[PDB]
Amino acid sequence: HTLPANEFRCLTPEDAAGVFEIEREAFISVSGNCPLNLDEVQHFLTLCPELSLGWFVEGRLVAFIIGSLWDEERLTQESLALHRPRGHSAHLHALAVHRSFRQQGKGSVLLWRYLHHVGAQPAVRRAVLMCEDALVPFYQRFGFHPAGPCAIVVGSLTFTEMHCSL
Ligand SMILES: CC(C)(COP(=O)(O)OP(=O)(O)OC[C@H]1O[C@@H](n2cnc3c(N)ncnc32)[C@H](O)[C@@H]1OP(=O)(O)O)[C@@H](O)C(=O)NCCC(=O)NCCSCC(=O)NCCc1c[nH]c2ccc(Br)cc12
Ligand SMILES: [Mg+2]
Repeated sequence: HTLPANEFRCLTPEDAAGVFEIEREAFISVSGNCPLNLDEVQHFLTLCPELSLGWFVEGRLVAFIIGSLWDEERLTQESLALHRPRGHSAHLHALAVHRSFRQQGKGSVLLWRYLHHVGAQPAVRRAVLMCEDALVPFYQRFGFHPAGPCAIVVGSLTFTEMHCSL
């Protein structure tokens, strides 16, 4: 009978459109490319929805994290489009907050909830992601440790790999 003020839940393929719209402004508008295109988000939201998390305000998505499992120490080009069911690493492919809602704890809150949520599942022993040099200190506030240049290639941008033990 009503839209909740704030709702945190795992995503489903139907949320595919919403997340892509957020990415268009968060990533594409800034680099001409984005972590996951509509098909790649549907993919992960189909095989591993439990590895995703979204914040909805009044029925609209305002923040999300899309992940999958990985089974290797470091991230590689192929990990970009894979889900290793037997992996013990939660690979965060994308983390973004809607333009009109940034700078007010949302990202930090979603990330901590995500960490505990995924860390609830005993199989998952670690969380990994790629990030721009300027966000390294941000992720360190969460227990992540810089782990050198990430091997993954994307246009001309450079990334530092971050590893967090759960
Ligand atoms: C970074 C987030 C998620 C944080 O959300 P917020 O709700 O604003 O965070 P808050 O909890 O309010 O706190 C924000 C803190 O982070 C800092 N911060 C936020 N944005 C930035 C920025 N652009 N530069 C430096 N610091 C920043 C900020 O200063 C603040 O600290 P403060 O308290 O001292 O002011 C938000 O700004 C956002 O959605 N930005 C746009 C998307 C983004 O940058 N996502 C994260 C990237 S790392 C994780 C990730 O998804 N990596 C994939 C890599 C990748 C793959 N393919 C690609 C193609 C293109 C591009 Br480009 C990138 C890729
Ligand atoms: Mg060039």
